This record gives sequence, structure tokens and C-alpha cells, in this order.
Amino acid sequence: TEDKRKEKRKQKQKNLDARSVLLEA
Amino acid sequence: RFVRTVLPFSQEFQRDKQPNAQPQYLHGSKALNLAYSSIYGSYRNFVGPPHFQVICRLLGYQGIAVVMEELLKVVKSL
Amino acid sequence: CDLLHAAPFQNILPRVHVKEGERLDAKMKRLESKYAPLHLVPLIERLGTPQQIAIAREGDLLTKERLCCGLSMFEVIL
Amino acid sequence: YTTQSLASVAYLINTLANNVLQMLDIQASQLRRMESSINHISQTVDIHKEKVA
Repeated sequence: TEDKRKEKRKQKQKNLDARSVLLEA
Repeated sequence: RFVRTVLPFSQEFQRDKQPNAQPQYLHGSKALNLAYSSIYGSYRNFVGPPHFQVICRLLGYQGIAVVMEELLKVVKSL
Repeated sequence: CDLLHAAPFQNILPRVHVKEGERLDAKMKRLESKYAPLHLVPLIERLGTPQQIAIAREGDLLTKERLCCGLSMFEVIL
Repeated sequence: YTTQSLASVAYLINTLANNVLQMLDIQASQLRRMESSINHISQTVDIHKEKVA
């Protein structure tokens, strides 16, 4: 999980109102 | 058909854009998600008979009644 | 649209073409015979339980009685 | 004693199996009647909710 999480970041970095009472409810 | 007003009268409010789930929980695949979002792209630029048709079904008699009753209250208030 | 699809199970028939030597009343009764096996409430009244009959009778009343039949709303709104 | 034993075991199994099958047949038909009963309640609730609407 951590290896893939820090591989997505590796690729991402080296790339780029008072009118109706119903409203209150 | 209804269409959006001009820029200076456009009353914007921030929308909490949902986090994207897996394709299986939507239309099935990325390809299908893209295909269907294109299909329904046509309907975003106006409100008309198709929108009203859908609203009618989904609300039923009870939803329509409460919306009408509440619209009356908005009008009374204004 | 709902009522149009209800029609065959509710005995409701459209006007039929009458060739010379035939009567309007003669063929309409004869066509009523053809679609009698589709007449829902009478069939259940014939072969169903008191519980089935009562539910069908209530269901039939809800299906036939719609707003478009003789009621309108916009006048009341105004 | 062998023959007697074989006959006894077969009998007691046959009897108990038949009873189990009867129990499952009864339970099946119980659920069949209950579904029918639940369905009618559901229809009755549907009707009511529409009437309110």
C-alpha cells in the first residue's frame, strides 16, 4: 500500500432563508 | 426552455464535489463513465421538458405537492 | 401515458371501424368479449381470495383516478 | 446377528430420513404461505402511502 502510494507521488512530481421552514430541515 | 442568466447576476455558491469512487459503483468502467457523461452533457445547458419529466417521476404526487406548497411560501415571502 | 397502458386491463376500448352492414354497438360488444380475459378486477373477483379482491379493487381505483381526468392545479396556485 | 443388525440400521435410518424430509417439506410450505402474507401487507402499505400522496 505504501509502495504504491509513494509511486503515484513519484509520477505526479516528475510530470507537473427564513422564507420556508423546509430549507432549515 | 430555461437558460442561465448573465454573469453579474449569476449567484454562485460553492459545491462539495464528491470524491470519485470505483467505476463499478457508477456506470461500470472508465469507458462507460466517459460515454454516459458525454450523453448527458447535452442536458446541462438548459432546463426543459426532459428535466421536468424526470422531476415528475422521481418526486411523485407527494414531492410535487410539497414543492408547490413551498414555492407558494417563497412567493408569499417575496 | 399511465392510463393508456392501464386501458386493456380496465375494459377501456378505442372506437372501432364500422363497415357497411355492421353496427357500432354490435362490434364494440364483440370486441369486449375478446379482451374479457384481460379485465383484471372481474377475473380476481372470480378466482381470487377476499384479500386479493380487496387489494385489486383499491389498486384499480388508484390507477383510473388521475388528475388529468377532471382536475387542474394552476387555478388554485393563482 | 449380522442380518438382524443390517435390517435394524437400514430401518432406523429410513425412518429418521423420512421424518427429516417431512420437516423440510413443512418448513418450505410455511415460508410459501408467509411470503404470500407479507406480499399482501406490502401491497396494503403501498396503497396507503399512495392515498396519503
